[PDB]
Amino acid sequence: TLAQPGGISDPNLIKLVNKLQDVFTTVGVNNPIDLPQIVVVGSQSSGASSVLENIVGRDFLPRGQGIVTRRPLVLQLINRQSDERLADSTDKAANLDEWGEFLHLPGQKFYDFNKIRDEINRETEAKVGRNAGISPAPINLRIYSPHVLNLTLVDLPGLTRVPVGDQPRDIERQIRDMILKYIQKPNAIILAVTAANVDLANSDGLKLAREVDPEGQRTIGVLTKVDLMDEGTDVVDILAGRIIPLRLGYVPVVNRGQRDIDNKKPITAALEAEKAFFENHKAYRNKSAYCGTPYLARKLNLILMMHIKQTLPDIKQRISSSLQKYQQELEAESDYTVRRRKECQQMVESLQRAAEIVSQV
Amino acid sequence: TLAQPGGISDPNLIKLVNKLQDVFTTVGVNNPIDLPQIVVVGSQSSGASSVLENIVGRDFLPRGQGIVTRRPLVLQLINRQSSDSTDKAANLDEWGEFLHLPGQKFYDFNKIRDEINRETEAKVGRNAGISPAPINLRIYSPHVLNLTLVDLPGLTRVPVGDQPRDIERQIRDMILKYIQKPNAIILAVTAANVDLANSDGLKLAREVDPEGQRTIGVLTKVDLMDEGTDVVDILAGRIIPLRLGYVPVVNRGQRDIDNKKPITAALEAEKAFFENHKAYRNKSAYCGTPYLARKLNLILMMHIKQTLPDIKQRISSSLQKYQQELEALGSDYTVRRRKECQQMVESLQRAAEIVSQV
Ligand SMILES: Nc1nc2c(ncn2[C@@H]2O[C@H](COP(=O)(O)OP(=O)(O)CP(=O)(O)O)[C@@H](O)[C@H]2O)c(=O)[nH]1
Ligand SMILES: Nc1nc2c(ncn2[C@@H]2O[C@H](COP(=O)(O)OP(=O)(O)CP(=O)(O)O)[C@@H](O)[C@H]2O)c(=O)[nH]1
Ligand SMILES: [Mg+2]
Ligand SMILES: [Mg+2]
Repeated sequence: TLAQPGGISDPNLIKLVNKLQDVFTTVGVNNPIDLPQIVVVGSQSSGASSVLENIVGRDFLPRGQGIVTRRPLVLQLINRQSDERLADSTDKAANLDEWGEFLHLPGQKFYDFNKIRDEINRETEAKVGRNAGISPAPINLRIYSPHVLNLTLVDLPGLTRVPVGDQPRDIERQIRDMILKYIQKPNAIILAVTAANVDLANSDGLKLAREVDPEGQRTIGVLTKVDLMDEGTDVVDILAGRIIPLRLGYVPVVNRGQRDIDNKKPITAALEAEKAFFENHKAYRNKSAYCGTPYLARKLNLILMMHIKQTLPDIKQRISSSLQKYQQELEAESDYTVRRRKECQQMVESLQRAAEIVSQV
Repeated sequence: TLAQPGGISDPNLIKLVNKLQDVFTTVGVNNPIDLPQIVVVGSQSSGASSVLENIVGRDFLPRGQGIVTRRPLVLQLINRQSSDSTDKAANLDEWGEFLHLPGQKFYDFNKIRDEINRETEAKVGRNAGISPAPINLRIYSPHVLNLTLVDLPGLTRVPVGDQPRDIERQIRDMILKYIQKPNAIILAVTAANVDLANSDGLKLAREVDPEGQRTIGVLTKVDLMDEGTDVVDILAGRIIPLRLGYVPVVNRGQRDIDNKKPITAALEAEKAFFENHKAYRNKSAYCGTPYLARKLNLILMMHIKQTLPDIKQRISSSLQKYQQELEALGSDYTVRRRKECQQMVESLQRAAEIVSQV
């Protein structure tokens, strides 16, 4: 189950959105909650696909050596309330409440997230072959679950310097222009991913994020590969804010190495290895709870909570002003007058009830 | 001493060049030996300064964390036959002189290192500033060629400290100055712990050497790779191929630098790493500073030998001319003249002999 306390699929965050959708319906608004997209951006092989996969909480994105992500993967998470059909699933988490559908495969359902991964590899090769070609044409994936928000996440090819295989001379500009399409949207949280085993000032993720978000208002820095740093080096000076500071700060993570991927090590054991690495390192033992994938998921949870609560002032205003109106209108008699007193009274009670639910956030 | 068999300061290479230069000057023939400059280029913190240091064979370049090389270091190695130090290799035959300190001599290569740090701070301070103004260093030794080597600031993407918004273009323009020269070997330095497609060293090298004819890829930090990864596919030529190929190396890590580990122990650690690694054990002769040194030695040897046919031609045609003049003389003036022409013919014979041996 993709339910994960603390993260973007925190049960309380789902409960909050359902409660507000019930309020909006009774007060007569189409739900105005506009959740930002989450977009990962960095140099090629910074570990972007692994960071995005960890936020979703189940494996489905191709990860490996060489050039892997060669088309945008636009994932729509869609909230949907709810056996032989899982005969020869290889996915131990596979269940009838959660599946994927690809736009390019109408009516096919993937309960097995390994098959989602296989399909992303196949659809990539169908359009751009097996010699490093890249296309801006997105692969559109929807994932249905009772435990997710209505939210878009984007995985993107990494920025490169040197064309390989079938890539043209100007591949760097083409990947730069493809990425700007997704992060120029003011409603986009930019996860600027940089490998900790390169100097931060070489980060293409940070350079691009600073071009479109110079105030650093929707950019979180992610430092991958902290386990691969030269002995006695660390990212503490970056976390302490002394080097390219970001308003929203940086989170160091340790994802699976290529040996873990080849050994098919599961996400849960990878999360436990990451906790142990940070609790046992001299330099990260201090405030170790601010290290790792769970802290990045928490940062995102809080931003998403700020977006939902950002709507309440406007709503409190509309509730009280329509409450005042019906109370004034509410000052033997005709079929009209009796019916209208009843409708106005039913309305007053809903707006009281709505006002109560909004106060208790 | 800085003499190192197999590298750019191979004693046989020094002997050969001095012998030919003595011939050219004694017989009146233009010296065509034009040795390329050797220029290191890469991303900031790829390990460029350490690769250049290892080619010279004694420590003198600032290395460490953050932005370290912040001005060009143009080193002229100059061959010179001889007549309170903290440097155990210090000797009266080998010293450095900086243009900006005229007539000061540094026998202690630690002091050379200290002076590069001080002259860097004097012009661009201690908050990451960068200048294209070179620090000009000459190193005098009986054991070196007349050879120019250049260390350069790394290419960066994001300005830090005092750096201006357009620092990337300024560093790119400063580097192109040195590698646009067709007579430059480009050492494109890339950390092995990033995918080669991210190499700024290879991107810049490809702008001036698109055919990849004068570029050696150097892969540093092979000791820092993700467990079970290796650079074998790059060494096998299957990824951005270069005529002159790639050399993997392992330099001192920051802990080695903090512990002041000497160059000799670092070269022995590198040899053991490659002899003992699953992926490199059968190919260890193609690994390390010594293989990079050998590649450079061989290129230099090809340039010297490439000139000899043209030279043999000019020597014999000069010999033919003096022989014709001498046969013209066949009275105290006449006898002196016959002797001078005879002495001249013998020089060119002798010269022709010495060149044929090679
Ligand atoms: N040791 C270690 N290896 C990591 C880490 N994160 C990712 N890797 C390794 O880096 C490689 C790239 O992982 P990946 O998620 O595919 O990176 P990416 O940036 O998406 C690759 P592309 O840009 O081509 O899509 C894999 O070999 C993976 O195991 C990390 O935190 N630690
Ligand atoms: N483990 C390991 N660390 C390396 C390697 N080469 C260099 N380092 C480390 O990388 C850092 C940079 O080394 P340095 O030689 O100064 O690199 P650079 O590219 O010249 C730095 P700048 O671009 O700022 O001048 C130092 O901490 C050094 O010890 C290597 O092969 N292995
Ligand atoms: Mg990827
Ligand atoms: Mg340097």
